[PDB]
Amino acid sequence: SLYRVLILNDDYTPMEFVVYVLERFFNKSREDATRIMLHVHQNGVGVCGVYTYEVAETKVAQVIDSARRHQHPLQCTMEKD
Repeated sequence: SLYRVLILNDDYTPMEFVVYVLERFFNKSREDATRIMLHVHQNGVGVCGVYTYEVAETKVAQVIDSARRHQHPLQCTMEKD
């Protein structure tokens, strides 16, 4: 059973940081990171990647840790895929 990692839109986190997160933690190409960031901006939520449960939890935690240490409120969660 695999799990999708999601990021949520907000009106505080810079677009460029979201792209950075997608490239750093989810192995996204520049183009794919840009498109996912924009999809989240437009739709409120988007999929970052799909992993086993414990790896998805790891990615969520790494994103939250990174975001808060960069002074951004970016929300990240996971759901069964």
